Amino acid sequence: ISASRKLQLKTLMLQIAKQEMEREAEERRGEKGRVLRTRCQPLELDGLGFEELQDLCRQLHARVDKVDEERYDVEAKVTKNITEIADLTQKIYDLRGKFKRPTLRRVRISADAMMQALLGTRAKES
Amino acid sequence: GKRQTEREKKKKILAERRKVLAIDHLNEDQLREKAKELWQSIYNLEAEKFDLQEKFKQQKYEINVLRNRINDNQ
Amino acid sequence: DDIYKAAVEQLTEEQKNEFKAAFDIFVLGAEDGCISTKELGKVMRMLGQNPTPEELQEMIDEVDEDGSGTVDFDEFLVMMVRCMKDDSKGKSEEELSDLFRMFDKNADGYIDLDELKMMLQATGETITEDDIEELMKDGDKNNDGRIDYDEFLEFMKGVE
Amino acid sequence: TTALVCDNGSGLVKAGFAGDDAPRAVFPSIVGRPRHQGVMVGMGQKDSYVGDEAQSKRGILTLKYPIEHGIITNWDDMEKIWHHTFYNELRVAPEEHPTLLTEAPLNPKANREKMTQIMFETFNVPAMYVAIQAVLSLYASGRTTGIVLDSGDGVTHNVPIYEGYALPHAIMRLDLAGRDLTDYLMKILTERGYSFVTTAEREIVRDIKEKLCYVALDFENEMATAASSSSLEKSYELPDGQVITIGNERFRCPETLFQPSFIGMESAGIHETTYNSIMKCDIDIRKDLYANNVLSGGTTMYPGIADRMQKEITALAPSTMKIKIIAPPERKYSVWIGGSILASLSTFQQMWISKQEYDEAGPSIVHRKCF
Amino acid sequence: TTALVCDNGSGLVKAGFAGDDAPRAVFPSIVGRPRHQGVMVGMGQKDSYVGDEAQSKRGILTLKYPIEHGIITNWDDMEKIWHHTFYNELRVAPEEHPTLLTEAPLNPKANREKMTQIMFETFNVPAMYVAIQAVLSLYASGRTTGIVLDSGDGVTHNVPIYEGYALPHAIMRLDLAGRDLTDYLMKILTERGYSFVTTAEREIVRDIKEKLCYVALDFENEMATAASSSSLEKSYELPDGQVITIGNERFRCPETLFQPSFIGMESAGIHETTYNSIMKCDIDIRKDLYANNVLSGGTTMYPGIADRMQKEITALAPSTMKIKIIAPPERKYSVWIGGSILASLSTFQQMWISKQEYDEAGPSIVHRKCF
Ligand SMILES: Nc1ncnc2c1ncn2[C@@H]1O[C@H](COP(=O)(O)OP(=O)(O)O)[C@@H](O)[C@H]1O
Ligand SMILES: Nc1ncnc2c1ncn2[C@@H]1O[C@H](COP(=O)(O)OP(=O)(O)O)[C@@H](O)[C@H]1O
Ligand SMILES: [Ca+2]
Ligand SMILES: [Ca+2]
Ligand SMILES: [Ca+2]
Ligand SMILES: [Mg+2]
Ligand SMILES: [Mg+2]
Repeated sequence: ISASRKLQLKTLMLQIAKQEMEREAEERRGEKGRVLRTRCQPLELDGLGFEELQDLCRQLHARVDKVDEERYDVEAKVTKNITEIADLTQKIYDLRGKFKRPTLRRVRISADAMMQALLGTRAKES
Repeated sequence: GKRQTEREKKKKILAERRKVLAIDHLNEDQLREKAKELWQSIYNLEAEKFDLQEKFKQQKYEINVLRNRINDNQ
Repeated sequence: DDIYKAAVEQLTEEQKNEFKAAFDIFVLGAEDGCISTKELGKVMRMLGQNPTPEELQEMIDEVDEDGSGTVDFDEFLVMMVRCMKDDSKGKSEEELSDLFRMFDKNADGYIDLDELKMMLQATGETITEDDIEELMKDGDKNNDGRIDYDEFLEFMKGVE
Repeated sequence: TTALVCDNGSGLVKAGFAGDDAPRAVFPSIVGRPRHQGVMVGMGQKDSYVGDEAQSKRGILTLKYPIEHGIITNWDDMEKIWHHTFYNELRVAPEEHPTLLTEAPLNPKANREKMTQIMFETFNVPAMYVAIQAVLSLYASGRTTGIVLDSGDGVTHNVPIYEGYALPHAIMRLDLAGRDLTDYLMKILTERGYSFVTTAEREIVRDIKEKLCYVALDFENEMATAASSSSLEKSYELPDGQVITIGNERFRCPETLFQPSFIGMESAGIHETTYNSIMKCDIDIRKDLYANNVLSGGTTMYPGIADRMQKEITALAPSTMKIKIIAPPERKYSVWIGGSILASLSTFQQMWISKQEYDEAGPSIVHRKCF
Repeated sequence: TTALVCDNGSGLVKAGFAGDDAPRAVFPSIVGRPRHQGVMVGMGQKDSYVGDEAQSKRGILTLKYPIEHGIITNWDDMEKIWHHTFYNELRVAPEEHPTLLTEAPLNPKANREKMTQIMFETFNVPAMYVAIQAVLSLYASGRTTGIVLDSGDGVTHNVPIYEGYALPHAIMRLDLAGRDLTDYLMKILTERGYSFVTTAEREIVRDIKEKLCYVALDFENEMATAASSSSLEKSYELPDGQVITIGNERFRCPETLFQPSFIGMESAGIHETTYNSIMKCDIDIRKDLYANNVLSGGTTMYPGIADRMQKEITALAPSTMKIKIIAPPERKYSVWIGGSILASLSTFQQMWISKQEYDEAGPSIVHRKCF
């Protein structure tokens, strides 16, 4: 039939996909929160001797330095991936630039104003 | 000095993400507070690493998509 | 225009007679109920305007499914409401790309007919396989069984 | 909001909102004060009719164009033209719309700086950008290479571009254009008895040129044919009767483009300045420029020019290269269509000269990075 | 896993996986930044086109080779070339593949150490090994003795080998190669009127040299013949038309190899440095080296060189010895084929410079036992 019902079907698909993306993102956020809570070792900061407290804090600082190094490495890797995918997008545009520029739609002059002027209030859609 | 820049940046991060720490002149409460600072910093680093993992997954997927599109374009 | 067309579409067929009467009020002398380039030019000149007949025939061909260059009654309504343009920017490119990227469950960089079937089943709206076939035809330009990202944009072109 | 794509030009001001197909309002750029005395009282007689209003009362006015050759010679009149364009032909206050003017290549700096100063102080636009009239005409063709010959009404310029990299050392700007052809036609019409002198009758001669003149494929054969038969003599009715018959003045007026020695100019025709502009380019992009020669501007609308120019260049160029001349039917508004496309781009949205930037560096900002 | 047999070369980078017959991707090693301004917005213009992409946009670039004479003079550009080679021409991440670079004899140490440091730090390969470019060309011929003359595009070197024992005191490295022949051809073409100056037109002169030039069997007779008849004048069509006719420039360009006095170099030709390299060897292996003279490298592809060189050496050598010149049809890729064979050997599998070894001794590990 016409594209009105087909357009309705397409918009329904778009809404369903958006709902699924939002749901998946929320699930990812919850899973990430739980996983992060799992990763970091809980604190045990009671009843510890003063020197024992200092030694434990030093151990925590050493582990913090280790995690800093690891996460800096991961950050550098992700930065390299970002740069490489930016280059890939550049190549994508190179293979898809040229004549593939969408154009605006302004060829139609104002028509509602003329209809109202020449017919009074008989044009109510716009 | 690009590789030297990366090495020095990393070494600074060692002395930057971890400043000069002296746990000897601090009372028990201060030691507990600093230890929790370290703990929460590590937790934040874990969060950032997880974000990086997600971003890397997206980057891989989009890179594959771009490869497919490039192959199609020819 | 198109939004107003869909909104008024929930009324009875007498509104078509009302619009025919309005067009008669404009350019009385109509006899066929279809807007050709002659009548459109005449009514716009009476208004004080002049749209190109190339635009009119392009609008005729865009909705032309049987290739007749003419309009059925509801097709006449569609052509009549095509005289104005409101669908600007076609929703949002980035969100559409995100949705298309989430569509690829197998992450093969394409959307095959099976993924389309699964998504339609997830939608749940009253559909027929004919609608699915039409969607696949409008989406898969090269008929390779998959949807290209450029082909996905073309299929989602002018879509809010 | 939407951007205003104005295009001053010289002879026709073309304007309209960005994102459409054709300019909204196209009207001659002439400002004519009345010259007689005026005896009716209370008739509501204004002191200056601008735009298309002065093409209807031209019988008692002294029309004078405010733009001579690309450059602007009378700033008050140009300001009046801009004010009319904004307020009466588009009816949009400039306080809420970016503007995209156009300027010929190799023009004086002071002209461009004064243009931006006016747009920022008098009309008080949010942001304006000035673009070279040939790059837009290349946008409209949907290409990215090619050498574009934009023969307007003021000045004819020939900008070669490859892969988006303009070649600034190969721009050949020539000051022969439609206005000189109008004057030469008005000068050769006197050989039959018709004398047009008044600045109002220049418009009539322009109409004759537009409706009758055409470019001959071969000049000598046409001169010989028109001197023996009478199959060329086309008649035309003046605004008062007394039809006139144009003989071999038909193809002699636009022939001046290919032989500027007719009006005493030394330089070579538009058929040879294009070849010279190509030969200044590098040796490896000459094939692409040969294959993508683009025509634009109003004066390139003569019937039969896209064949004469191709024949001439094929005569000049090496025999192996293919010579192709792109002549879209929408030639006249090609620059403005390209301007609309450029203003509608997302990547271009941060190149505008924002007002705070002008406040910090003065009008000389236009020559800076924001070109 | 499989090994990556890269071969930097100077003029053409040849790479491919170990165990095949021909390199997978062969492309010029040039990195050219754009030099003009660029007016089209959003065209997606990059800042440096490397490899074979810059041989198609060379009309608006300034190509510059990152390797002058074997040695590497611009490390950033060389890193860019390697990155392109790994990621776009082979599409294999280097984290999972050993690499086998090649290096000319008698090159500066710092070049080799920097090469290994880059390969281990930036690309982070598992293990890399550097091999002399002549031993590989001897591998590809399936011999185990012989004196190989590897006249590349950067540098011509002549390594004699007997029974697998290289003779380090008899390597004669000469810096005349294909690039100097291109420059000399570009310099003698000016004697007819054709002037090539731009760094892009050097590529056109290189194409002329490849397609037309040949080595004369006897120089004086050819000079006399080309000066009387006209049977030698071969024409060639430039990238834009205007065919050119090369006369006795055909065999005068590659004659520079046998008379380096043409370009002002003092040393003796490639016909006499081979004989000198042989005479430095011991008295008992000279017959075998005479009988197994091997040619390799790109520049030894001139039509008629395997006869001129044999005639010259037979003139120099004692009359009893047999002079034989091995000129396989796959001369250009001989070094890379040999590299593939060497990387495919089981006995060689423990000679790689493993990463832990580099971590313990620094980049100076390459001069050590792992050569
Ligand atoms: N159909 C036509 N045939 C011949 N000449 C024309 C035609 N239309 C316009 N011209 C000439 O071109 C001029 C208009 O050129 P135009 O492109 O408007 O200049 P600008 O670049 O200043 O806008 C007029 O002065 C007229 O002489
Ligand atoms: N068919 C040919 N005829 C003559 N000269 C050639 C031919 N092919 C290549 N050359 C010359 O050899 C050079 C390529 O040499 P090559 O062996 O690739 O050097 P490298 O040792 O750096 O790889 C080119 O610059 C060219 O001048
Ligand atoms: Ca129909
Ligand atoms: Ca899929
Ligand atoms: Ca498809
Ligand atoms: Mg113009
Ligand atoms: Mg080599």
